[PDB]
Amino acid sequence: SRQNPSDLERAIAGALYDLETNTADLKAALRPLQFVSAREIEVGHGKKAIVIFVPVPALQGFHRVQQRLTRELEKKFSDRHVLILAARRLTAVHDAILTDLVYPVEIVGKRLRTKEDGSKVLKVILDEKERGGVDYRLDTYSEVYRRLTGRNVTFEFPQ
Amino acid sequence: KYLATGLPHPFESQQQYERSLRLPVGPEWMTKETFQDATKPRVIIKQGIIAPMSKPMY
Amino acid sequence: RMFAKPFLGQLGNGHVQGVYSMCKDKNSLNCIASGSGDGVVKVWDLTTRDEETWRVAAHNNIVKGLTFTNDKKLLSCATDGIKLWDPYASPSNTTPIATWQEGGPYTSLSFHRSANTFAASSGQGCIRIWDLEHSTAGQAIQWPSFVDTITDVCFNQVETSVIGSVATDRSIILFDLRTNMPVIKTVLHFACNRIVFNPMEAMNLAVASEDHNIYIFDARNFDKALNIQKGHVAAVMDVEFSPTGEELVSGSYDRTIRLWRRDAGHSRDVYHTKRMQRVFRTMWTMDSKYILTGSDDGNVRLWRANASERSGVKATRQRQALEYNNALLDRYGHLPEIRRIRRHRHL
Amino acid sequence: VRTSVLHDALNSINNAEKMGKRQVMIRPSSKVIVKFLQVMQRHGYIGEFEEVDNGKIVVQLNGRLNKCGVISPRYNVRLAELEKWVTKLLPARQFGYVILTTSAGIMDHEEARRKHVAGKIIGFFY
Amino acid sequence: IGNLDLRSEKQRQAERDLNTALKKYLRKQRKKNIIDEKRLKAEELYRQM
Amino acid sequence: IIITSCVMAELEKLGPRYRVALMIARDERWQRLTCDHKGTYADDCIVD
Amino acid sequence: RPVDLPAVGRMRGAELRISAKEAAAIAREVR
Amino acid sequence: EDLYFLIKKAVAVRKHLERNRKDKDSKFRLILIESRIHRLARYYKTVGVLPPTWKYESSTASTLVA
RNA sequence: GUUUUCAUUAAUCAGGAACGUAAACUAUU
RNA sequence: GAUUAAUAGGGACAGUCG
Ligand SMILES: [Zn+2]
Repeated sequence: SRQNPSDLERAIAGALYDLETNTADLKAALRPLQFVSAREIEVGHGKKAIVIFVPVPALQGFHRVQQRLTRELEKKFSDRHVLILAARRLTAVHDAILTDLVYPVEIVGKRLRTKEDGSKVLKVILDEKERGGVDYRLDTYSEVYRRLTGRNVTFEFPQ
Repeated sequence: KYLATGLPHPFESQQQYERSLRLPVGPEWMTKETFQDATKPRVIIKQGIIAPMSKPMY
Repeated sequence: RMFAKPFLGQLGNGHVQGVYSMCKDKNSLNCIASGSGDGVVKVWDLTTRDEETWRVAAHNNIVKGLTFTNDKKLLSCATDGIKLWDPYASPSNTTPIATWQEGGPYTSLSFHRSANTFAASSGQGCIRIWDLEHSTAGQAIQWPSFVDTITDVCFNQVETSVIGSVATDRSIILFDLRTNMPVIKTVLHFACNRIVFNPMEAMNLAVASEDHNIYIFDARNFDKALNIQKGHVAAVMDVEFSPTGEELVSGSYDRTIRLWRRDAGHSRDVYHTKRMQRVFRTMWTMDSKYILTGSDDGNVRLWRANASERSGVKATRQRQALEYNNALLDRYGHLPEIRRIRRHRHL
Repeated sequence: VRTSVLHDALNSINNAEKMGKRQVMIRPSSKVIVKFLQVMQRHGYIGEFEEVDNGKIVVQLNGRLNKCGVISPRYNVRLAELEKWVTKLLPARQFGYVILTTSAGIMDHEEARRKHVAGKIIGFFY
Repeated sequence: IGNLDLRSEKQRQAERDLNTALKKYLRKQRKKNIIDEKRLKAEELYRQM
Repeated sequence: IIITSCVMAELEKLGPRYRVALMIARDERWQRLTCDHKGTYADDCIVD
Repeated sequence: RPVDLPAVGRMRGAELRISAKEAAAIAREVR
Repeated sequence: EDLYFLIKKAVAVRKHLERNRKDKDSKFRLILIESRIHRLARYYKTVGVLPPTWKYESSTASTLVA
């Protein structure tokens, strides 16, 4: 692919290898994937969040199964926020980064609200039908999006 | 037009309201002390800075 | 109804553009200030209403918030950033003696009751609290993930170190200054223009809101409103409790001032004028007898509450006749003839 | 049909400022409209606006402005012409602003005299 | 002066909360001669009685 | 260049269509002659 | 007549139409 | 294709008009639908998806139902 | 209404083309 | 190598409506 491993790339790749056997009885995108890419940069203070980059048809190949895959990737690996994303190299690319960030939940609207001077704040709203299990992940979403792109956005459920 | 069309807000009964008014306020029918005590206003505002209350009174 | 003559006067020549902020001095009795839309502020003395006492071309944009310190000095917000002046000095100084730009676009001010502390509501979703003479940037208290602007801010004058704020999330938020964090946040249905507290009851607050409505809330139980004053036509721009804590003024976005009792739920009086263009800021004097109205015509007007009650020293058989009439209307005010004549007002 | 979506937006702003409303729903959005409202917000005639997406713009207005307008043929203007154009478009030289699509962007005539650049007259407010 | 209009108070509370006589009823309402469906219900009641 | 309070009163009594002329009149650099009479009628004020 | 209306061209709604002579008339006045 | 359905509607209208021959509302709708056909056909010519010498008057209708 | 497609195809009318006894009181709101 | 899918278009289908 692109990589020769770091300290944790081989660990996450060994997790993807170990999910084949000695477990379920579920594998569809597990065998056609290799070492891909990963990053470990902090979210908040004290906690970190692991992101893994994915080839661009394997994003829908991963949209096939992401329930309980990310649960076991959270539990069995390091007890931190696991997060998959496509790898890419403008505004359509950042839109793609947002809509592949929020994986169960479809974003609805973007409100780019200016202030009484030249400053402006973007705020993307989410879907109301899934609210309970995402709100503790929202600051991780915002911080990973800032760390990858540079644009401060804040995530909020509509009320 | 001198009858009242409905009960006033705090009152719950016709006997209560029509028996609660019952006594003229004026100085012809009541004494001077009674007239003063019955037409004292509820809030008595004197002149000056009415500053918000510093410490609890009770 | 014959001697109801509420308009008393107008402070000076007024401003050029409309009066978008004004603030009294809560320690003195005749010190007013008003900042207009072309960014000029004026300090008025209520004893000599012929001309202003001190004016300065303060900012560039409109003056959004304005307040008096507890010593003698006054503060003013803008989108420029907040500034501090000494309007009472033996030479007049136009230049400020302190200025603050960091902390986003500020919207309103509120000064502490006793100390030299004040809180400025900014547009970054935070309020920030300065103590004069030993703090430079202040401490920024915010709801943890908050983006929408905090429109108004108000120190509770009775219970010190409790700060209320409204925000364009149609929400009210509280703040405890003793442990520097927000406390509780409730979302209402429509946006609230202004929060204010009761100066005799420490826990009651009133929000003037774009629902044409005044909501009297209890700060301990935000479940339901203690009272809902509904009388307006356009949105309510400003609300202010009387310093006796039993009445309210609201200047609305149409051309009306509405005077309210605290338990009423409907208008005691309505004040209007063809020359008054809109109403933005209404506040009592510390007499709790006269109210002041900063309009969009550039005028600060001085009305009176209790429109038919003249001031000054009365003889005993004069004030006894007035108190006798008020008690008699308290009794027989609900009969039909008396009711229609006491409710008729020309709108 | 008025292809001038800026003129449809400014017609909606004038209708709200006449009717005394406190916000609008500018239904077709653009970028020149956003720059126009950015200048109006710099000079304080409009409170706060947001672009939401289906998009449209929600424009909180203070109740301070009198009239918005677009100059439909968009005539080119130099600085020595800009002084006469300002004093022929505005009721007073100290009230209101003329909007310019310059090589430095979209700005008011005072910022154009600051940055020493001329351009086309696109609109005005006062 | 100040006593209750009892009819008006009963109407206010209504708008807030919202075999020996039924023969002379028909004797009084056979003379109109409006048919008036309450009288149809009264005729069915008299037939049952 | 002076403006009586009757003149300012009639300019204010005309509606918010005349707000620009009102601000032009309310320019600060001009003398304001306060009037002591009742009706605020500018013609009779100016003539008296 | 309205006071606020500018003196160069006709105004329809929010659209102000300037004829080609009027923008030439201002350029003549400048020179 | 939009043009295919439009010329199908045109042949249907002209066949009904040939059978009946007396009414005028079908003739007016035929004029509307032939103007619509020519406008969409001109846009597809200036794109170039179909031959620029391809024309429909009635013989293309006949040779596309045949 | 749809869990439907090409993505400027469009707006306006110079020229032209199809249909054909009466009158008499009057961006929103 | 092919954008928003327009709060402007034209078409298709279904139950219909006059
Ligand atoms: Zn006079």
